[PDB]
Amino acid sequence: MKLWIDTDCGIDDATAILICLANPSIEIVGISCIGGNASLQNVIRNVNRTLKVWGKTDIPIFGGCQAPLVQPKMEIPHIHGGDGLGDINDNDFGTNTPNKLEKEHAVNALIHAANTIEDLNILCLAPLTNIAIALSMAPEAILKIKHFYIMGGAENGITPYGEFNWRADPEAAQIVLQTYPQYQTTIASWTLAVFNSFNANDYDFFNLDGNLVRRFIRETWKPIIAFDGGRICPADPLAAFIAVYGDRAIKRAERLHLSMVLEGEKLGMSLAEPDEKGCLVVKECDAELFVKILRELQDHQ
Amino acid sequence: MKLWIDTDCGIDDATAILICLANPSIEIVGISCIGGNASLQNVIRNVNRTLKVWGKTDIPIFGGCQAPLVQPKMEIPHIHGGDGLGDINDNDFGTNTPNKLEKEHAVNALIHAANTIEDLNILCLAPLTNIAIALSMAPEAILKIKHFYIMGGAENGKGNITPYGEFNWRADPEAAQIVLQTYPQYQTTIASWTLAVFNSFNANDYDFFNLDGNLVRRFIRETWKPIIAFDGGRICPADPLAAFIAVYGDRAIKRAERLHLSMVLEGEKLGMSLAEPDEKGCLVVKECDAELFVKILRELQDHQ
Amino acid sequence: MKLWIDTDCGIDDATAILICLANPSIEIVGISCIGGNASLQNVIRNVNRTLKVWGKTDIPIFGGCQAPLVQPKMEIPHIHGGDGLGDINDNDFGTNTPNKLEKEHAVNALIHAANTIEDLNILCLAPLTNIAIALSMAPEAILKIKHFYIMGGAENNITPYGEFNWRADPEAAQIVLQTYPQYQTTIASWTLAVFNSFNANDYDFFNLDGNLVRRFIRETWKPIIAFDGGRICPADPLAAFIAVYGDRAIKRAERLHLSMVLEGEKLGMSLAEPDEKGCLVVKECDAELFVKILRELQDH
Amino acid sequence: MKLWIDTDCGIDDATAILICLANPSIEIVGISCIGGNASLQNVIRNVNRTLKVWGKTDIPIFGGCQAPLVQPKMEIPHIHGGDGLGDINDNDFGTNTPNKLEKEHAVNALIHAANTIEDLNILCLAPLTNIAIALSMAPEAILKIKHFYIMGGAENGKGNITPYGEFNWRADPEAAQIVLQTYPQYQTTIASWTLAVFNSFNANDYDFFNLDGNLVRRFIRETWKPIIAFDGGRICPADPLAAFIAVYGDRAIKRAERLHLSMVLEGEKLGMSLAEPDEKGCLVVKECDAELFVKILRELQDH
Ligand SMILES: O=c1[nH]cnc2c([C@@H]3N[C@H](CO)[C@@H](O)[C@H]3O)c[nH]c12
Ligand SMILES: O=c1[nH]cnc2c([C@@H]3N[C@H](CO)[C@@H](O)[C@H]3O)c[nH]c12
Ligand SMILES: [Ca+2]
Ligand SMILES: [Ca+2]
Ligand SMILES: [Ca+2]
Ligand SMILES: [Ca+2]
Repeated sequence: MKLWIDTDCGIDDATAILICLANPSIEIVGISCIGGNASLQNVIRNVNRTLKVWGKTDIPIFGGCQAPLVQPKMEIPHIHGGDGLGDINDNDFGTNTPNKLEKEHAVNALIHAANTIEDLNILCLAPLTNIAIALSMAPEAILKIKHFYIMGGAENGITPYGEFNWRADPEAAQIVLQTYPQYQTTIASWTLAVFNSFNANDYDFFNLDGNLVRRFIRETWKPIIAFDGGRICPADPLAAFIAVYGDRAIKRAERLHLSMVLEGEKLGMSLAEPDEKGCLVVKECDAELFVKILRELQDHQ
Repeated sequence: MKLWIDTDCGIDDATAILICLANPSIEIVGISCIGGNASLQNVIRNVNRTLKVWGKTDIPIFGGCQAPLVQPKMEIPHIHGGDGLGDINDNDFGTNTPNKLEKEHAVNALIHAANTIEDLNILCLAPLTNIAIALSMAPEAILKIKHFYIMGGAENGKGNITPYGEFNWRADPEAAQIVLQTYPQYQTTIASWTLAVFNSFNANDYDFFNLDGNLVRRFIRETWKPIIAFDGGRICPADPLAAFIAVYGDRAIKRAERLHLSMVLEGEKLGMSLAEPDEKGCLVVKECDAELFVKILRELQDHQ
Repeated sequence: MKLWIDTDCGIDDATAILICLANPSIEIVGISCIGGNASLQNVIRNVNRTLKVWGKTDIPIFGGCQAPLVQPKMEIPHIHGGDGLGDINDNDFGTNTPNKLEKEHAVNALIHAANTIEDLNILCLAPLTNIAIALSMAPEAILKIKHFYIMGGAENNITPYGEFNWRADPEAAQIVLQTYPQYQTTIASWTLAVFNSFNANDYDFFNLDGNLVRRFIRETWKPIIAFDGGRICPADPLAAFIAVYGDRAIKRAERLHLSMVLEGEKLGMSLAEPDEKGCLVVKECDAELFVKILRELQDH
Repeated sequence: MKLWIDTDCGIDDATAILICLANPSIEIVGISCIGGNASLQNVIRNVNRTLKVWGKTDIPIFGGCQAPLVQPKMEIPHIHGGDGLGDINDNDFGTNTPNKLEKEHAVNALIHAANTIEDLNILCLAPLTNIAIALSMAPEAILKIKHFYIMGGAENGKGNITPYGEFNWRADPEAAQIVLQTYPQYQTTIASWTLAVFNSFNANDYDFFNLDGNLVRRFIRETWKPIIAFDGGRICPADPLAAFIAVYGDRAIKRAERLHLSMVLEGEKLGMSLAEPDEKGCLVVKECDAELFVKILRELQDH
């Protein structure tokens, strides 16, 4: 499976990228970077940290846009750390090295990849700002992409509070949801993250040592575990888990047509509607396989 | 003055491009196209028709985006004609020739120009689509642009396409909001629909859009004919007034205000430009030198 | 208890102010305003909004300085919406009315109050600028104040990032900490708030309706809950909770001497050192009494 | 010219204040006091002496802040004497009389003067604590001030109290940085410590600081006697040069470089003025008309 990754690489993005790196069936052809919550300069550095912590370093990193399309970024008190990646120490990992960054804008490089790579998939882990612009510049190119895997949205389960990716750039989410075919789109929603939430203190796979990747997992997740009683709502790792393992990862899903509310009190929320040609919105995951996948990426290779 | 022009080349767009074509102190470095008055393909041919009629086809034309940012499209063939240029006949002008269209997308073309052309200015005569996309991709690039001259909005709150919204900013309000909160409004000069109505002309007391004797006079007469009838004999030279201000600078303005502009992005007033006084906002032209304006429109039509 | 409140009234300021209005043992004798979460002008409006929704507008409101002492802007400008109070609609709350401002500067007013009010306590929910200036012009007046309750600093294992008040003006914080007696100071730290936070998907006390105050709390906190994964980090409300309810609110604290790092890579941080003549740094709170106090002020 | 003076009146302040008093086109509308060369309490006493010696005590005097904003009062090897004015005897000058001191704090009186007096200029001869605090409280008010004249700093990197940094800006660096980054540096002239050592006379080649015949010459002679003895008999008239520029305009200035100044509020070298070229920065006087300087220094001592 060929896969492009779009990320605002915070803590859970890095574990999601690591899930893809840990499966030999996955060839990551490029990683695009978008700002917003975490600054774009910080995202590019954190993608570099993740790839350097892993073995393979032959993946081009592209910087995209610096802000949502139109909505304000809404300043963020990053309690987990200012660098957007748990405030880890580069000297503890051997990643105090120059960051790699391609010259091409992420929008154009994504378009070229879409034009020149057959059976290209994309895993989107961030606000869809980069994707919406590429669909605007060249809808013919992005429509060649085989399938879309997106972390975003909150459908009715009650609809939990706190969905981030689409609320951060609702116009971009609408551009994606109105242009790329929803039938070819698979959603790992914030409702799914909240539904498969667990306490990391009941496990040990976020608190291991013995290799660099294990230390990375433990140190990046450390502040999230501390400040929230151990509770974890896995969003991006679940989206990578679904993109990488397919129906093996899915227990139940619902076909739903999705739209963004761009006006009024419900601005930035989503409308969902049963529709066999709509998004595949995953409802239940193989959680036993998910935590097994989380441990395996930290095994000695 | 090096100038970039972004147009949905309708009838008044083309007359604005002739104003810039007619002044030798103006260098048009490239023309970006966007849907609006008509569809993007019609705009591209309309610009080609305009350049061919004038006779200086050495200006690159770039195809922009195919739709607004988020809004559905808003073609008005009952105003600018089915082809966006008054449904003229190409045999009346000798423009039955292939159209020039460069390979590079207008957004990437404009970003490049802002990066390699010094003291670049832009004249924006159409919905804020190509420009907003380019400010999102490369703000550091587009902020290199010396000044922004934009036809759009209405500080009165009196629109055309809606009671509250001017067409270009109502056709893509998010794009209009993107420009107004990203490019420095202090380096931005606005020729609104307010200005277009205030400095409007009665086409049966003024005949400068009704001459023959040369190709330019025929082009201007035939293109403006359907829109003059649609307006009731009235001419609201919105785009030509914006080019007038960009080309002729201070001596084109009679009264202007410094106003911070912001878009109404929802509700029945979608597309409305709110205005409030601010010495760091946009120079919103209130009165143009109508006398010098008609003068330069006649001079580009003279046989000499 | 007579209480002065120094605030940059963002969203959690307004709820902290409501905790003081809801307790009959508390007499708010004056509210000073400083920039921070919002501009000084926006802070004055938001205090006016909070007092009007409650209904006890008989409180003087003074405007302070317009910037931190030495630092340039704010490390986190425009944090609680464009208006500083979650961009609420005045027409929904009936607060589109003339706002009250007093005309003496907030510094001179705090100096006057500390010189004329016996047993005056002060609650500081914002960057230490108004206080540092008044301490620099009349320390004789400010030291008469009975006790200081300050939201700020992050002490500690693990230290949560993002502390605003002392990072926004580290000189003002150091002025206060080395001039007003720390033994008469009680701290609700950013560490305490982070470790005493709630998620809207587990607790509903900021998602109620049925009267004006419940609507004010829900709408103000709404964009915080929406853009922070549901996380409610109630820093200023915890400070007010400690100031108003005292020993009932505190489960554990430590006597620590606090100073500011004013140079180097660690600019804006807080050095803590065990010291029985230092500030009372609250470490644990009665979370159950706190959630009930939040709900109590929202009763019909 | 309407002029407000902020002083830590040591010896060279008093001569500078006398420079302003001597010119009839200058209107001193108020003198604010701050700790520096000596205690605030001595500064208030030392301005009173200076006005009594001249003979015009109709100028209001305001006590300012008791300490720097952030820094400690720090070691003052009392070079201006124990009392701050060369340890002179009031019985020798007829100044054994009550002092005058206004009720208002200097910060509030400065704010009020800025809001109610047209075309007010300020002359700063001391650590800038009062001005920064008034800038903190009312930028609206202090920006109505036409021009700032400030003795302080050293754009050459050669201070006095520290090898880097001049006394007035080393004594309160945060306040000096507040003034620079809030009051427009283009409306600011600087008599630097570069300037005080540059235009520095040896006292044994002039007699303008060793005269009698009237009370003003005795005051000047007795107050400068200690400061002259410290140096190699040299005269680095820091304060008086600043007053000379503020009063006598362009003819006071010979060569002047527009430079943007900023403060090092950190590190082993603490309290120095970072100098860089800036057309919109301070007007740092580099050379003063020394001949005209000595003549007005003599004339103020006339009968
Ligand atoms: O009556 C009109 N209604 C809508 N659009 C236009 C235009 C076009 N829209 C813009 C004016 O709003 C201008 O660029 C012009 O090309 C002219 N007249 C009208
Ligand atoms: O040797 C000195 N060391 C420290 N301060 C001064 C001063 C005082 N400090 C300022 C010059 O540094 C000036 O205003 C003056 O009043 C003169 N000479 C010295
Ligand atoms: Ca993410
Ligand atoms: Ca047009
Ligand atoms: Ca606050
Ligand atoms: Ca002095």
